[PDB]
Amino acid sequence: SDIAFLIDGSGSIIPHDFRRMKEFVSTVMEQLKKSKTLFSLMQYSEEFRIHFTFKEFQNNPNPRSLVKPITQLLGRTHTATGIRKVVRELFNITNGARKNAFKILVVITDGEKFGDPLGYEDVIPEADREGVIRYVIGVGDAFRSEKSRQELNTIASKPPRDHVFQVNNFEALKTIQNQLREKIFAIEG
Amino acid sequence: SDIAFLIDGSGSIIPHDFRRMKEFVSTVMEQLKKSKTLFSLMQYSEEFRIHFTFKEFQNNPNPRSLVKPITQLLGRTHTATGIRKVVRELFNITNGARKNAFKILVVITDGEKFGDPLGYEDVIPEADREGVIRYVIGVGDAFRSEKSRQELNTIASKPPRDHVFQVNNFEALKTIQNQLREKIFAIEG
Ligand SMILES: [Mg+2]
Ligand SMILES: [Mg+2]
Repeated sequence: SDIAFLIDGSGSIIPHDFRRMKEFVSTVMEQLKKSKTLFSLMQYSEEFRIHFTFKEFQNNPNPRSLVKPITQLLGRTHTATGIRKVVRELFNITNGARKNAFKILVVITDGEKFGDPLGYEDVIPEADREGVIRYVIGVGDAFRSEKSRQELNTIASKPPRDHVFQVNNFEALKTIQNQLREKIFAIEG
Repeated sequence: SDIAFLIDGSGSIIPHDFRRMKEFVSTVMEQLKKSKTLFSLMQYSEEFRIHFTFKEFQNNPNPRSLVKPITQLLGRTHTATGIRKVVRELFNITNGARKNAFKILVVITDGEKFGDPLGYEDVIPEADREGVIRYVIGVGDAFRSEKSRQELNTIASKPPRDHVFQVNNFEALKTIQNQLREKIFAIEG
Protein backbone atom coordinates (compact mmCIF):
# COMPACT_ATOMS: atom_id res chain seq x y z
CA SER A 1 0.00 0.00 0.00
CA ASP A 2 0.94 3.53 -1.04
CA ILE A 3 -0.66 5.28 1.94
CA ALA A 4 -0.41 9.06 1.75
CA PHE A 5 -1.39 11.87 4.12
CA LEU A 6 -2.86 15.26 3.21
CA ILE A 7 -2.98 17.54 6.23
CA ASP A 8 -4.50 20.93 6.82
CA GLY A 9 -1.87 23.42 8.00
CA SER A 10 -4.28 26.37 8.01
CA GLY A 11 -3.45 29.09 10.53
CA SER A 12 -6.90 28.52 12.00
CA ILE A 13 -5.30 25.59 13.82
CA ILE A 14 -3.63 26.79 17.02
CA PRO A 15 -0.04 25.58 17.46
CA HIS A 16 -0.96 22.86 19.91
CA ASP A 17 -4.07 21.58 18.12
CA PHE A 18 -1.64 21.46 15.22
CA ARG A 19 0.73 19.79 17.66
CA ARG A 20 -1.90 17.15 18.35
CA MET A 21 -2.77 16.69 14.72
CA LYS A 22 0.91 15.92 14.17
CA GLU A 23 1.01 13.29 16.93
CA PHE A 24 -2.13 11.60 15.55
CA VAL A 25 -0.40 11.15 12.19
CA SER A 26 2.84 9.71 13.67
CA THR A 27 0.82 7.15 15.60
CA VAL A 28 -1.29 5.96 12.67
CA MET A 29 1.83 5.48 10.52
CA GLU A 30 3.33 3.22 13.22
CA GLN A 31 -0.01 1.54 13.72
CA LEU A 32 -0.52 0.72 10.01
CA LYS A 33 3.10 -0.02 9.24
CA LYS A 34 3.11 -3.40 7.51
CA SER A 35 6.33 -4.41 5.69
CA LYS A 36 5.49 -3.41 2.13
CA THR A 37 3.49 -0.37 3.22
CA LEU A 38 4.92 2.98 2.04
CA PHE A 39 4.11 6.48 3.32
CA SER A 40 4.15 10.11 2.18
CA LEU A 41 3.05 13.42 3.65
CA MET A 42 2.25 16.92 2.42
CA GLN A 43 1.03 20.00 4.23
CA TYR A 44 -1.47 22.10 2.32
CA SER A 45 -2.96 25.53 2.89
CA GLU A 46 -2.42 28.30 0.32
CA GLU A 47 1.14 27.08 -0.17
CA PHE A 48 1.79 23.30 -0.54
CA ARG A 49 4.52 21.43 1.39
CA ILE A 50 5.85 17.98 0.48
CA HIS A 51 7.39 16.70 3.75
CA PHE A 52 8.23 13.30 2.23
CA THR A 53 7.57 10.70 -0.47
CA PHE A 54 7.27 6.92 -0.51
CA LYS A 55 10.71 6.80 -2.17
CA GLU A 56 12.24 8.51 0.85
CA PHE A 57 10.28 6.77 3.56
CA GLN A 58 11.87 3.44 2.55
CA ASN A 59 15.39 4.74 3.24
CA ASN A 60 14.28 6.01 6.68
CA PRO A 61 10.90 4.43 7.46
CA ASN A 62 10.42 6.23 10.77
CA PRO A 63 7.20 8.07 11.44
CA ARG A 64 8.51 9.89 14.57
CA SER A 65 11.61 11.06 12.74
CA LEU A 66 10.05 12.62 9.63
CA VAL A 67 6.79 13.72 11.30
CA LYS A 68 8.70 15.50 14.05
CA PRO A 69 10.30 18.37 12.13
CA ILE A 70 7.29 19.81 10.18
CA THR A 71 6.47 23.54 10.27
CA GLN A 72 2.93 25.02 10.05
CA LEU A 73 1.92 27.01 6.98
CA LEU A 74 -0.82 29.34 8.27
CA GLY A 75 -2.51 30.37 4.93
CA ARG A 76 -6.05 29.44 3.79
CA THR A 77 -7.71 26.31 2.44
CA HIS A 78 -6.94 25.00 -1.05
CA THR A 79 -8.22 21.46 -0.45
CA ALA A 80 -9.09 20.69 -4.08
CA THR A 81 -5.69 21.99 -5.26
CA GLY A 82 -4.05 19.95 -2.50
CA ILE A 83 -5.87 16.87 -3.75
CA ARG A 84 -4.70 17.45 -7.31
CA LYS A 85 -1.08 17.62 -6.06
CA VAL A 86 -1.37 14.38 -4.12
CA VAL A 87 -2.59 12.44 -7.11
CA ARG A 88 -0.39 14.40 -9.49
CA GLU A 89 2.99 14.15 -7.67
CA LEU A 90 2.76 12.08 -4.44
CA PHE A 91 1.32 9.14 -6.33
CA ASN A 92 3.88 9.28 -9.15
CA ILE A 93 6.31 6.49 -10.02
CA THR A 94 9.48 8.52 -9.58
CA ASN A 95 8.30 9.25 -6.04
CA GLY A 96 8.41 5.68 -4.74
CA ALA A 97 4.78 4.95 -5.59
CA ARG A 98 4.47 1.39 -6.88
CA LYS A 99 2.09 0.50 -9.68
CA ASN A 100 0.60 -2.82 -8.54
CA ALA A 101 -0.28 -1.35 -5.13
CA PHE A 102 -3.34 0.10 -3.46
CA LYS A 103 -3.60 3.93 -3.47
CA ILE A 104 -4.89 5.31 -0.15
CA LEU A 105 -5.46 8.94 0.90
CA VAL A 106 -6.35 10.31 4.34
CA VAL A 107 -7.17 14.02 4.49
CA ILE A 108 -7.46 16.02 7.73
CA THR A 109 -9.12 19.48 7.60
CA ASP A 110 -10.66 22.09 9.93
CA GLY A 111 -12.67 24.19 7.43
CA GLU A 112 -14.25 24.60 4.02
CA LYS A 113 -12.05 25.08 0.93
CA PHE A 114 -11.59 28.89 0.84
CA GLY A 115 -10.25 30.80 -2.14
CA ASP A 116 -9.41 27.86 -4.41
CA PRO A 117 -9.50 28.26 -8.19
CA LEU A 118 -10.06 24.50 -8.69
CA GLY A 119 -13.05 22.55 -7.39
CA TYR A 120 -13.86 18.97 -6.45
CA GLU A 121 -15.24 18.48 -9.97
CA ASP A 122 -11.84 19.38 -11.43
CA VAL A 123 -9.85 17.10 -9.09
CA ILE A 124 -12.30 14.48 -7.85
CA PRO A 125 -12.76 12.78 -11.20
CA GLU A 126 -9.03 12.20 -11.76
CA ALA A 127 -8.43 10.70 -8.31
CA ASP A 128 -10.91 7.90 -9.05
CA ARG A 129 -9.30 7.29 -12.44
CA GLU A 130 -5.99 6.15 -10.94
CA GLY A 131 -8.15 4.68 -8.17
CA VAL A 132 -7.26 6.40 -4.92
CA ILE A 133 -9.39 5.48 -1.91
CA ARG A 134 -10.22 8.57 0.16
CA TYR A 135 -10.92 8.71 3.89
CA VAL A 136 -11.59 12.16 5.40
CA ILE A 137 -11.17 13.29 8.98
CA GLY A 138 -12.96 16.67 9.45
CA VAL A 139 -12.29 18.63 12.67
CA GLY A 140 -14.32 21.27 14.53
CA ASP A 141 -17.35 23.51 14.54
CA ALA A 142 -16.82 24.62 10.94
CA PHE A 143 -18.21 21.19 10.04
CA ARG A 144 -21.48 21.31 11.99
CA SER A 145 -23.65 22.60 9.16
CA GLU A 146 -26.15 21.09 6.77
CA LYS A 147 -23.73 22.06 4.03
CA SER A 148 -20.27 21.87 5.65
CA ARG A 149 -20.73 18.14 5.97
CA GLN A 150 -21.46 18.04 2.22
CA GLU A 151 -17.95 19.16 1.43
CA LEU A 152 -16.81 16.27 3.64
CA ASN A 153 -19.28 13.78 2.15
CA THR A 154 -17.71 14.89 -1.12
CA ILE A 155 -13.95 14.51 -0.76
CA ALA A 156 -14.76 10.98 0.41
CA SER A 157 -14.93 7.72 -1.49
CA LYS A 158 -18.35 6.00 -1.52
CA PRO A 159 -20.02 5.09 0.75
CA PRO A 160 -19.35 8.28 2.75
CA ARG A 161 -20.71 6.98 6.05
CA ASP A 162 -17.66 4.64 6.09
CA HIS A 163 -15.14 7.21 4.79
CA VAL A 164 -16.10 10.17 6.97
CA PHE A 165 -15.33 10.71 10.66
CA GLN A 166 -16.56 14.16 11.97
CA VAL A 167 -14.62 14.63 15.23
CA ASN A 168 -15.02 17.47 17.77
CA ASN A 169 -11.54 19.04 18.21
CA PHE A 170 -7.83 18.26 18.07
CA GLU A 171 -7.65 16.22 21.30
CA ALA A 172 -10.59 14.12 20.18
CA LEU A 173 -8.70 12.62 17.25
CA LYS A 174 -7.24 9.89 19.44
CA THR A 175 -10.81 8.66 19.62
CA ILE A 176 -10.81 7.28 16.03
CA GLN A 177 -7.35 5.71 15.60
CA ASN A 178 -8.67 2.17 15.95
CA GLN A 179 -11.37 2.80 13.38
CA LEU A 180 -9.35 4.64 10.76
CA ARG A 181 -6.81 1.89 11.38
CA GLU A 182 -8.94 -1.21 11.00
CA LYS A 183 -10.64 0.11 7.87
CA ILE A 184 -7.23 0.48 6.19
CA PHE A 185 -6.18 -3.03 7.15
CA ALA A 186 -9.26 -4.80 5.93
CA ILE A 187 -8.23 -3.83 2.37
CA GLU A 188 -4.98 -5.73 2.35
CA GLY A 189 -5.76 -8.09 5.24
CA SER B 1 -23.16 39.77 -30.06
CA ASP B 2 -21.88 39.53 -26.51
CA ILE B 3 -18.20 40.48 -27.10
CA ALA B 4 -15.57 40.21 -24.30
CA PHE B 5 -11.85 40.96 -24.04
CA LEU B 6 -9.24 39.54 -21.63
CA ILE B 7 -6.14 41.74 -21.38
CA ASP B 8 -2.91 40.47 -19.82
CA GLY B 9 -1.65 42.87 -17.12
CA SER B 10 1.52 40.94 -16.18
CA GLY B 11 4.71 42.69 -15.11
CA SER B 12 6.63 42.01 -18.36
CA ILE B 13 4.47 44.60 -20.11
CA ILE B 14 6.18 47.98 -19.85
CA PRO B 15 3.83 50.88 -19.15
CA HIS B 16 3.91 52.55 -22.58
CA ASP B 17 3.05 49.29 -24.35
CA PHE B 18 0.34 48.65 -21.69
CA ARG B 19 -0.98 52.04 -22.89
CA ARG B 20 -0.74 50.90 -26.55
CA MET B 21 -2.90 47.82 -25.84
CA LYS B 22 -5.46 49.99 -24.02
CA GLU B 23 -5.63 52.01 -27.25
CA PHE B 24 -6.19 49.04 -29.52
CA VAL B 25 -9.12 47.83 -27.41
CA SER B 26 -10.87 51.20 -27.34
CA THR B 27 -10.55 51.44 -31.11
CA VAL B 28 -11.72 47.94 -32.00
CA MET B 29 -14.77 48.28 -29.75
CA GLU B 30 -15.42 51.42 -31.68
CA GLN B 31 -15.09 49.79 -35.09
CA LEU B 32 -17.07 46.70 -34.08
CA LYS B 33 -19.95 48.72 -32.64
CA LYS B 34 -23.54 48.19 -33.72
CA SER B 35 -26.81 48.84 -31.94
CA LYS B 36 -27.01 45.22 -30.72
CA THR B 37 -23.35 44.76 -29.70
CA LEU B 38 -22.27 44.64 -26.04
CA PHE B 39 -18.64 44.52 -24.89
CA SER B 40 -17.04 43.36 -21.59
CA LEU B 41 -13.50 43.74 -20.17
CA MET B 42 -11.30 41.79 -17.80
CA GLN B 43 -7.55 42.15 -17.24
CA TYR B 44 -5.73 39.22 -15.62
CA SER B 45 -2.33 38.43 -14.06
CA GLU B 46 -2.35 36.59 -10.73
CA GLU B 47 -5.25 38.83 -9.70
CA PHE B 48 -8.36 39.44 -11.81
CA ARG B 49 -10.05 42.74 -12.63
CA ILE B 50 -13.53 42.95 -14.19
CA HIS B 51 -13.41 46.58 -15.50
CA PHE B 52 -16.91 46.67 -17.07
CA THR B 53 -19.74 44.15 -17.37
CA PHE B 54 -22.13 43.67 -20.30
CA LYS B 55 -24.93 45.65 -18.64
CA GLU B 56 -22.59 48.34 -17.25
CA PHE B 57 -21.38 48.91 -20.82
CA GLN B 58 -24.97 49.74 -21.67
CA ASN B 59 -24.81 52.32 -18.91
CA ASN B 60 -22.03 54.29 -20.62
CA PRO B 61 -21.57 52.83 -24.08
CA ASN B 62 -18.22 54.58 -24.40
CA PRO B 63 -15.21 52.40 -25.15
CA ARG B 64 -12.69 55.22 -24.76
CA SER B 65 -13.90 56.67 -21.47
CA LEU B 66 -14.33 53.23 -19.94
CA VAL B 67 -10.78 52.15 -20.93
CA LYS B 68 -9.04 55.35 -19.82
CA PRO B 69 -8.84 54.65 -16.06
CA ILE B 70 -7.55 51.07 -16.36
CA THR B 71 -4.23 50.69 -14.44
CA GLN B 72 -1.92 47.63 -14.84
CA LEU B 73 -2.13 44.76 -12.32
CA LEU B 74 1.53 43.58 -12.42
CA GLY B 75 1.32 39.86 -11.64
CA ARG B 76 2.35 36.78 -13.56
CA THR B 77 0.37 34.84 -16.18
CA HIS B 78 -2.70 32.99 -14.88
CA THR B 79 -4.45 32.65 -18.27
CA ALA B 80 -6.56 29.50 -17.67
CA THR B 81 -8.17 30.92 -14.50
CA GLY B 82 -8.91 34.01 -16.59
CA ILE B 83 -10.70 32.03 -19.26
CA ARG B 84 -12.63 30.37 -16.44
CA LYS B 85 -13.94 33.69 -15.00
CA VAL B 86 -14.70 35.13 -18.43
CA VAL B 87 -16.88 32.04 -18.94
CA ARG B 88 -18.28 31.84 -15.40
CA GLU B 89 -18.88 35.51 -14.57
CA LEU B 90 -19.09 37.63 -17.79
CA PHE B 91 -21.25 35.36 -20.04
CA ASN B 92 -23.56 35.11 -17.01
CA ILE B 93 -27.09 36.37 -17.43
CA THR B 94 -26.81 38.39 -14.21
CA ASN B 95 -23.84 40.30 -15.71
CA GLY B 96 -26.08 41.24 -18.61
CA ALA B 97 -25.23 38.43 -21.06
CA ARG B 98 -28.02 37.73 -23.57
CA LYS B 99 -29.53 34.32 -24.13
CA ASN B 100 -29.76 34.25 -27.97
CA ALA B 101 -26.50 36.20 -28.55
CA PHE B 102 -23.18 35.07 -30.02
CA LYS B 103 -20.27 34.77 -27.60
CA ILE B 104 -16.94 35.95 -28.99
CA LEU B 105 -13.83 36.32 -26.82
CA VAL B 106 -10.52 38.01 -27.61
CA VAL B 107 -7.44 37.06 -25.54
CA ILE B 108 -4.33 39.31 -25.63
CA THR B 109 -1.15 38.21 -23.79
CA ASP B 110 2.64 38.68 -23.86
CA GLY B 111 3.23 35.27 -22.34
CA GLU B 112 3.13 31.62 -21.52
CA LYS B 113 0.89 30.48 -18.67
CA PHE B 114 2.95 30.39 -15.48
CA GLY B 115 2.21 29.02 -12.07
CA ASP B 116 -1.47 28.48 -12.77
CA PRO B 117 -3.27 25.78 -10.77
CA LEU B 118 -5.57 25.23 -13.79
CA GLY B 119 -4.79 23.67 -17.18
CA TYR B 120 -6.46 24.70 -20.48
CA GLU B 121 -7.79 21.17 -20.22
CA ASP B 122 -10.07 22.39 -17.45
CA VAL B 123 -11.31 25.53 -19.18
CA ILE B 124 -11.37 25.00 -22.95
CA PRO B 125 -14.20 22.50 -22.51
CA GLU B 126 -16.43 24.75 -20.41
CA ALA B 127 -15.77 27.40 -23.10
CA ASP B 128 -16.99 25.05 -25.86
CA ARG B 129 -20.17 23.90 -24.04
CA GLU B 130 -21.14 27.55 -23.62
CA GLY B 131 -20.48 28.23 -27.32
CA VAL B 132 -17.61 30.68 -26.86
CA ILE B 133 -15.68 31.76 -29.96
CA ARG B 134 -12.05 32.49 -29.17
CA TYR B 135 -9.48 34.57 -30.96
CA VAL B 136 -5.95 34.77 -29.58
CA ILE B 137 -3.46 37.60 -29.98
CA GLY B 138 0.05 36.73 -28.78
CA VAL B 139 2.35 39.73 -28.52
CA GLY B 140 6.11 39.64 -28.20
CA ASP B 141 9.08 37.32 -28.41
CA ALA B 142 7.59 34.74 -26.04
CA PHE B 143 5.49 33.11 -28.76
CA ARG B 144 8.64 32.86 -30.81
CA SER B 145 8.52 29.10 -31.19
CA GLU B 146 7.15 26.04 -32.85
CA LYS B 147 6.37 25.37 -29.21
CA SER B 148 5.10 28.39 -27.24
CA ARG B 149 2.75 29.44 -30.06
CA GLN B 150 1.38 25.93 -29.46
CA GLU B 151 -0.16 27.65 -26.46
CA LEU B 152 -2.06 30.00 -28.72
CA ASN B 153 -3.55 27.20 -30.88
CA THR B 154 -4.75 25.41 -27.75
CA ILE B 155 -6.55 28.45 -26.46
CA ALA B 156 -7.87 29.55 -29.86
CA SER B 157 -10.76 28.11 -31.84
CA LYS B 158 -10.37 25.68 -34.75
CA PRO B 159 -9.19 25.88 -37.34
CA PRO B 160 -6.29 27.66 -35.64
CA ARG B 161 -5.36 29.49 -38.84
CA ASP B 162 -8.30 31.90 -38.51
CA HIS B 163 -8.31 32.53 -34.76
CA VAL B 164 -4.67 33.20 -33.98
CA PHE B 165 -2.61 36.32 -34.58
CA GLN B 166 0.87 37.09 -33.29
CA VAL B 167 2.77 40.34 -33.59
CA ASN B 168 6.34 41.19 -32.52
CA ASN B 169 5.67 44.27 -30.34
CA PHE B 170 2.67 46.14 -28.92
CA GLU B 171 3.28 48.85 -31.43
CA ALA B 172 2.39 46.37 -34.15
CA LEU B 173 -1.11 45.43 -32.88
CA LYS B 174 -2.28 48.20 -35.24
CA THR B 175 -1.42 45.87 -38.13
CA ILE B 176 -3.87 43.01 -37.45
CA GLN B 177 -6.52 45.57 -36.48
CA ASN B 178 -8.64 45.54 -39.70
CA GLN B 179 -8.41 41.77 -40.29
CA LEU B 180 -9.69 41.08 -36.81
CA ARG B 181 -12.59 43.49 -37.09
CA GLU B 182 -13.84 41.75 -40.20
CA LYS B 183 -13.39 38.22 -38.81
CA ILE B 184 -15.82 39.27 -36.08
CA PHE B 185 -18.38 40.51 -38.60
CA ALA B 186 -18.74 37.24 -40.58
CA ILE B 187 -20.40 35.89 -37.42
CA GLU B 188 -23.29 38.25 -37.94
CA GLY B 189 -22.86 40.05 -41.24
MG1 LIG C 1 -8.73 26.01 9.23
MG1 LIG D 1 3.89 39.10 -19.44
